[PDB]
Amino acid sequence: LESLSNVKANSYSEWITQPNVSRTIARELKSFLLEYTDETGRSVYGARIRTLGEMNSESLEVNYRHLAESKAILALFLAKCPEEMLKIFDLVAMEATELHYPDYARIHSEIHVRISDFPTIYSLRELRESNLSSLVRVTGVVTRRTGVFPQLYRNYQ
Amino acid sequence: VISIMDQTIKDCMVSLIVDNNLDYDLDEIETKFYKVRPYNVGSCKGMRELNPNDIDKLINLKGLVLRSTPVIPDMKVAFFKCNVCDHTMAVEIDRGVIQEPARCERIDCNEPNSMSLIHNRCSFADKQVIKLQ
Amino acid sequence: VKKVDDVTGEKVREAFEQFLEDFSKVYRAQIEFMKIYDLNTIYIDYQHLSMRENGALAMAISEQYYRFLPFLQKGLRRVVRKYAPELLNTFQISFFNLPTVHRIRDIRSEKIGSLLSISGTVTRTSEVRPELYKASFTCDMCRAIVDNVEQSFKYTEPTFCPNPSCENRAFWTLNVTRSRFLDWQKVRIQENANEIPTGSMPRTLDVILRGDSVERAKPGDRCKFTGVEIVVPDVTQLGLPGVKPSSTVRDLTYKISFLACHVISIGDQEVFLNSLS
Amino acid sequence: ALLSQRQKRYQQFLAMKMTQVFDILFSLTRGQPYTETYLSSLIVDSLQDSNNPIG
Amino acid sequence: SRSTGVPPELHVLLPQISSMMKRKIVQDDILKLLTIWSDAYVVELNSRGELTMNL
Ligand SMILES: [Zn+2]
Ligand SMILES: [Zn+2]
Repeated sequence: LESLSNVKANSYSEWITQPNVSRTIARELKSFLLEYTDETGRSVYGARIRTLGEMNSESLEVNYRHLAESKAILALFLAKCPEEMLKIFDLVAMEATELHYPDYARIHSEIHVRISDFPTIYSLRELRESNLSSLVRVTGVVTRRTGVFPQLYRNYQ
Repeated sequence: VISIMDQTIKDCMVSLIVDNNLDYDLDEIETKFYKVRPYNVGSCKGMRELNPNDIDKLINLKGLVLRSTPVIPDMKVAFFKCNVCDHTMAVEIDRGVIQEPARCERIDCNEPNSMSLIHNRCSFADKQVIKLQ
Repeated sequence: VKKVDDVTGEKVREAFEQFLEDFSKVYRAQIEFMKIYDLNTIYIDYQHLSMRENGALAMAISEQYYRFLPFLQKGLRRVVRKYAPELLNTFQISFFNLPTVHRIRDIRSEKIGSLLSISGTVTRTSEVRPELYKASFTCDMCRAIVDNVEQSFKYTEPTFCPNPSCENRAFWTLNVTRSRFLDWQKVRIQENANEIPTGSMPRTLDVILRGDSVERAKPGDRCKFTGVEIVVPDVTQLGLPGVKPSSTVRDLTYKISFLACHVISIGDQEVFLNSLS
Repeated sequence: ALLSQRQKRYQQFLAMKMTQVFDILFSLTRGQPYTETYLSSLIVDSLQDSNNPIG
Repeated sequence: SRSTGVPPELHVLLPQISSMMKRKIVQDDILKLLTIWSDAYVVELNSRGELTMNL
C-alpha cells in the first residue's frame, strides 16, 4: 500500500485528500511512530512517546529526517502539503500514543504536531510565490509581539 | 455662434476652396468640429460686483491663479460589453447622462441586465479646474 | 452560443507570435533561460518590436495596449506550451526602450490605454503587497466551481452558475488556494527640475508596479518607467464645480494613474564607449 | 582649415543623430498642432538620460 | 519544490546536509560516496562553476 501511495494520477494535495490514500498513510504513520531503529539508540521514538505521555504534553515533537528513512514518500508528502498531512497526523499521533498511553483523549481533545529540524531554510527575501502553501523555515528577530487571547477556545498570538 | 461658425468654416472650405477650384485640402475638415471663443468683451465690473441677474451672460474678469487640479478625465463615450456573449456597443453621452442598456442588442442574446461597463475602453475628455483670485 | 470574434486582436496575436518565433534568436533563448532558473517574467525590447511590419505592429500595440494585452498573453502561452512545457506546467510581459519619454505634464486623458514612458524623480515608495490577479469561486446553492475569473481592476464576482441544474446568482465563496496573486506596489514620482521652467511648481503622479518590478524603485532615485495609462475609481472629484455626469443612478468619477510594467534607475570605459556611435 | 573641419564635424554629429530622432515623433505623437517649442523640450528630455545628452 | 529537473548546486546542498548530520559535510565527503557506488548520483558540473548532484 505504501508503494501505491507513490503512484499518483493527480496533484499532490488531490491524491492525499482521497479517503483511501489518507487512511493508507495514516496506517503508515501509525506504524512508524512505534517502529524505528537507531542501532544503539533503537526505537528512539518509543522513548519520545514514553516521556511525552509521562508529561501529558500537547506538543507532539518529531524529527524530520527520521520519518524520511523508514517512510520515504510519507515525509515528502508532509513537506509539500503540510496542512493536509498534519490534519490526519493529528489523529494518527493521537491513536499511536494511545497505544502506549490510552485514555489520552479523556483529557486532551487534539494533538497538534510540532515538526523539528526541518532542513530547508529560507530568508525573508527568498519567499518566492512557489513557496506558497508549503512548509518553510525562516530566521529573524522578534520586533512586534501581541498578547494572549483565546480563539474560536484555544490560545492565539 | 459656435455652431454657426462651424457651419461657416465648413462653408468656407466648400465655397472658398473647392467651389473656387483653388485646391482640395479639405476632405477631413467635413468631419472635425470647430469652436470660436470670444475674448475681448468690453471691460466688466469685476467679481465683487456680480449679481444673480448676470447668470448665463458672458462677462470678463482678471485675477491671480492659486490652485490647479490635475487633468480630470470626463466621460464622453461609454463602452459596454455583454457579459455572456461578448458583444460590444458604443453609447455616447447626451446632455451629461449615461443610458445603460438593459438587454443585449443582439437578436439571439436577449438576457436582461447582461451588459457591463468596461472602464478603460471608454473615451474621455480633459477637464481642468482652476482657481482665480 | 458562439461568441464575437474580435478580428483585430486575433491578427495582433498571430503577428505577435510570429515576432517571437522569427526575430533574431534571443526570444527563443530567453524562454529557455526562464525554464532553467524558474523565472516568471519575459522582457521585450521595443526597438526589436518596431523592426517587424515596418513599425505598424508596434504602433498598433502601443496605441491600444490595454485592448490587445490578453491577446499577447495568449500568444506566449502557446509558445511556452510549444517549446517549454515545464514552464507551462509551473506570467507577465514587460516592454521597455521607448524612444520618447513623456513628462508628467504630458499625462492627458487623450492617451488612456496607450503605451508610454515617463521620467520622474521618486518621492515616496509603499511596501509591496500581493494583488489578486485571477480568482476562483465555488457556488453556494450547489458545489459547482468557477475558475479563471479575471478581475480587471475591480472585485468582479461571477454573474451566473455554469450548471443549468442550479439557479444561483450573486452568491459566491472566494477561493484562497486555486486563486493566484501577484505583487503590487505604488510609487509617487515627481517632475524633475529640468522639465519645468524656472520658478514654476513641479507636478506629482502615482505609478503602479506589479510583479518583479516591485522594490526596484528607491526614494530619491531618478527612475524611468514604461507602461500604460489607466483610470481608477475616484471620489475626490465630487464637490467640484461643473455639471457631473451620471449613469442609469450611479456616479462615475475617475482620476488618471500610470501602470508601469518596467522599472529602471539611471544616474566602465569600455561599457560606456560601446553605447556611443 | 582646422576651424572649418570643426564646423564640418559638428554638423555631422547632428546630421547622424537625426536618425534616432524621427522615431521620437513617429512613436507617440499624434497631431499637427504640436509646435516647435513643445517638440524641442521633448527631444532634449528624451536624450537627457542617455550617455550623450543634447541641449 | 523545483519546476525543472536541473539539480541544485552543491554549495546549497552541503549546508542543508550539515545541519541534518549535526556535523559539517564538505566537498571531499561526496567523493567517498561516489567511490562506493558509481551510479549513486549524477555528478554533472554546472556552467556556473558549482558542483551538482541529482538522483
Ligand atoms: Zn449578449
Ligand atoms: Zn450552483
